[PDB]
Amino acid sequence: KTRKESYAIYVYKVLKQVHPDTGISSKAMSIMNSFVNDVFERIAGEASRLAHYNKRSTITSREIQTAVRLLLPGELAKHAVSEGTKAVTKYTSAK
Amino acid sequence: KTRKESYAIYVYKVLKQVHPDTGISSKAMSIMNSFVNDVFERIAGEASRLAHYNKRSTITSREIQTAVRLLLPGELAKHAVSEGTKAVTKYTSAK
Amino acid sequence: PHRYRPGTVALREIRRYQKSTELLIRKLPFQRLVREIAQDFKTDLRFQSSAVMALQEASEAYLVALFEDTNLCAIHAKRVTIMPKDIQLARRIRGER
Amino acid sequence: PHRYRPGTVALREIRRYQKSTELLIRKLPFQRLVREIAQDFKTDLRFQSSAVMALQEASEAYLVALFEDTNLCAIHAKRVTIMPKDIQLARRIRGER
Amino acid sequence: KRHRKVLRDNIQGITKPAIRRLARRGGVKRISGLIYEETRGVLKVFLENVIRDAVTYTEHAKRKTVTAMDVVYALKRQGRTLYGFGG
Amino acid sequence: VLRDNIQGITKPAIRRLARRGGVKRISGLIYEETRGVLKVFLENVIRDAVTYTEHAKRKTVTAMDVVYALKRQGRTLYGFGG
Amino acid sequence: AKTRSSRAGLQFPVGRVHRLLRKGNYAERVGAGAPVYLAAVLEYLTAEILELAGNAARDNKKTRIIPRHLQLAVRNDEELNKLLGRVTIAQGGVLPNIQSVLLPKK
Amino acid sequence: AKTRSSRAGLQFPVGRVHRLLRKGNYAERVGAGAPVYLAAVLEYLTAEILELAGNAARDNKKTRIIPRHLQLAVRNDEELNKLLGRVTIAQGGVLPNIQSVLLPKK
DNA sequence: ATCAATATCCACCTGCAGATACTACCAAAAGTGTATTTGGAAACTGCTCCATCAAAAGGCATGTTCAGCTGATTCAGCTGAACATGCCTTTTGATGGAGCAGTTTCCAAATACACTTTTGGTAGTATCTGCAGGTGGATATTGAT
DNA sequence: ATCAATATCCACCTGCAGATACTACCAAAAGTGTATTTGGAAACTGCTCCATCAAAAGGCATGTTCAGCTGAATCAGCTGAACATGCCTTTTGATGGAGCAGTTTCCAAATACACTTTTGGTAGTATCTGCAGGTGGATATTGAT
Ligand SMILES: [Mn+2]
Ligand SMILES: [Mn+2]
Ligand SMILES: [Mn+2]
Ligand SMILES: [Mn+2]
Ligand SMILES: [Mn+2]
Ligand SMILES: [Mn+2]
Ligand SMILES: [Mn+2]
Ligand SMILES: [Mn+2]
Ligand SMILES: [Mn+2]
Ligand SMILES: [Mn+2]
Ligand SMILES: [Mn+2]
Ligand SMILES: [Mn+2]
Ligand SMILES: [Mn+2]
Ligand SMILES: [Mn+2]
Ligand SMILES: [Mn+2]
Repeated sequence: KTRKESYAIYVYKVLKQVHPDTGISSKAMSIMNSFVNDVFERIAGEASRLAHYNKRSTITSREIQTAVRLLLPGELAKHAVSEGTKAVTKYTSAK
Repeated sequence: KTRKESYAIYVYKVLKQVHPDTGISSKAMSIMNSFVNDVFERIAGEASRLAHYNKRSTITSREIQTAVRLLLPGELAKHAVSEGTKAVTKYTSAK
Repeated sequence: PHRYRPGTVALREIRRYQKSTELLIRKLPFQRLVREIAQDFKTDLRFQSSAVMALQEASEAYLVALFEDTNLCAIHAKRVTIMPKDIQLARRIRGER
Repeated sequence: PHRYRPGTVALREIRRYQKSTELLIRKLPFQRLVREIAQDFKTDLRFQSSAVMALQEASEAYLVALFEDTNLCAIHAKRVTIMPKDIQLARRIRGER
Repeated sequence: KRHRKVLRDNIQGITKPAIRRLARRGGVKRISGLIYEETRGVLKVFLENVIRDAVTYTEHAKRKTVTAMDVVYALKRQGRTLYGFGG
Repeated sequence: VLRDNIQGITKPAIRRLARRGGVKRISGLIYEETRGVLKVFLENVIRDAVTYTEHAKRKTVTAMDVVYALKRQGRTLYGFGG
Repeated sequence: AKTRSSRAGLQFPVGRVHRLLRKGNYAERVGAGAPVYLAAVLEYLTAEILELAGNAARDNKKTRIIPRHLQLAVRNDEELNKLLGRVTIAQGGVLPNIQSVLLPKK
Repeated sequence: AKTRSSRAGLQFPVGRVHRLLRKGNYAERVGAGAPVYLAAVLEYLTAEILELAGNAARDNKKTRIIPRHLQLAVRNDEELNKLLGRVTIAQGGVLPNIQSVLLPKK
């Protein structure tokens, strides 16, 4: 009765943080899920290529970061880059 | 020093089969090499997605074939497919 | 007997459709067209109804966006009436040619 | 005293440049611009010679194709003269705006 | 199986008012009489292109049923990515 | 006799490009419009090439950087590698 | 046992993202930081759109975000618009926009 | 030993194509026929372009294919033009083409 | 119309920048063979949801009328094409050095790999709720006069 | 400007589709811990090939003139918007059954080494040639009268 993952629950958590009294229709959630997969595929792809171009067999947070700068416009790139650095820095000290 | 592979020699061979008296300039050969790289990437790319969509671990000639039908316009697709099928036969039916 | 002038109802319809999101082509006729076209590629096909709805959302967004480009081509010509030359121009510039 | 009419040398020029493939912007001024624009992204950059060439080839192919669309846009408005609003329309429809 | 109706001229199922509505959403105020055939023609090209790639995915998978995903991937291939159907 | 780099893209040069694009007659205002359009074109491409340069930790922008930049802007170029 | 998400301080599933990078055939090897950075970009981006879409919903005196709100949110924002420049949001419709010359009188 | 190119009847290198598929991260596995098939497709298209580009060279009174001839071959062929619709051939120039309304009034 | 200016066509010529033939060599494909793991077709069948249909519900087709838009016509004035050449920017080619790229090295972090715990998905079953679509009924908008 | 048709804007208002809530399960995540391998960063340097600049080259800035193009104004004609009217076609809710998809079993084919032969790329070297420009002279195209 095969299992199908979505980002739904994570989208819902984040929604509660930013608008604690606002809901999301299942269609809007479907679109949110499509958007996360879409962006995921677009960053991983850029990352994939970027690594191939540089003869690297490893995708690291560094390839992810260049991918983010290639893919996102101006101000979203700036913020995504801080958000990502911050999570990795935090992550590094936490084991 | 480090090895730089190119389709140049194999492009030169095919030229001699098709216009034995006609030559090719460097810049033209460089364009032809890009062409071959570009088409490879496009077909391998599409074959990759097909395999993923169908939860398969292998890129087989069947995926190459479908990729070809997705990417090439009608008449170009038709000949490519037959040229491809023909070569997989000749390869099978030879010790 | 009351008469709105030509243009008036049309501006009212623009506001009305620009405000809403429902599909504007009737479902069944669209579904038949999809089946006619598909059958000419391959006989004995079935369709998930969500497949047909996906094609309908895609086609309707494609036509609305084309009509916008077409409107701009007409206005460039200093007309307010869209014509086949306007659509042809928009499609040529877009690379659909 | 001899004088060709307006448009006569223009046509002569169209035919000449459509026959050939050489780059039509002088290399040095193009290069300076490239380096200037690059300076805003990272300081103290050097450029492979072929890298500037690539950018020139790309930029000239782009502008030549844009002028074709621009010219269709002008002609759509029943003019034979290209104007910025023609460039604007082409780019808006190409999806660059 | 016994009999199944013949599909023809379904393009006319895209009526004048339906096309007019679409043009309204796209901001169009005045529509020349010949727009309706042109639009039908354009739509048919659009559909042929998407259905062909969708059906190709279908046959590749060895199904007789065209899925939402078949369509969603055909759209992505043609640079007309669609959100809202699993894709 | 100082002059902006962008103005180094001269009227006759822009005239030639238009000519290859089959343009017969040109309004005076087009030359500036073109320079602006080139500038945006080059900014988008160079921005991406430079990003490829920085990733590779070089100080030289390579043909490949540019080729890859062009490929991802959907403006594939053949003739310089790749 | 703290999830790798909580270690990085994220709602988005770092575990999931790490896995998907491998199954995804992107490179021979995935660095440990990569799914972390990626999951945070993903979370950031979805926060940005939910903020904006939430506002559109409120502006419309609605409590539930529907596809129309995501479309308003994306098309009214220069950067989201360009990022989803080649994307169609089903049941989004378009932005109210009527060209000047089409308006009556003078 | 006999090479797979010769077995296949191909100039294009089946070995290389095979290796490039593995190392290109396209799937965990690559079937034995796939590189044969693909090499053939690549060879075919190379032959089709060279055919037409050779001709364009002949027409222009020349024996050496330059990029100009590659361009002419591509843009005068409906199908090759569509496949390369988003490609720029360096040093290709354009097709000779003037809009009729610009032609001098006879 | 003839006519003269000046562009364009072609046949031939030749130096040289870039094509080419030939040798020597090597690291890294590329192949062949042997030991081993597994992806996915096959063969079966649970069960979701697709084609199909009857009745109900509402949009479409059609023809008449004329408002106002488009396209034709003319025109005057504005604006860009043509014009020729020496100043001055670009092109060319020669030359130190910066940095890309080749090589060696060595460990922080990669994968693998086995038991251990956790959790996201779904399925079964239940109550709750945001808002669509109906309603009437005060507030514009439009167009004739 | 003022009067009257009809669209529009709210506010409230009941049904209800879809959203939200628990309690149970569980396979597959996700984590954990050790054993094992290596990607690529780090540091040293050789030699392309890049920035610079001198001398050499040759394109463009320049202002004037006026041809012919653009945009303004006018307007007849006819196409397309609006609306009335008559009724067909789509939408909706219900149901056997096709085919998708869930689980399990099994081997032809893939991966993984290892060891063996080869080839494509490189580099030094010398040798070759297609064709860009040059020329010279006939012939066509354009614009003047
Ligand atoms: Mn690291
Ligand atoms: Mn032949
Ligand atoms: Mn048919
Ligand atoms: Mn298995
Ligand atoms: Mn009637
Ligand atoms: Mn005058
Ligand atoms: Mn140094
Ligand atoms: Mn749980
Ligand atoms: Mn309501
Ligand atoms: Mn190593
Ligand atoms: Mn005037
Ligand atoms: Mn008239
Ligand atoms: Mn069955
Ligand atoms: Mn050899
Ligand atoms: Mn010549």
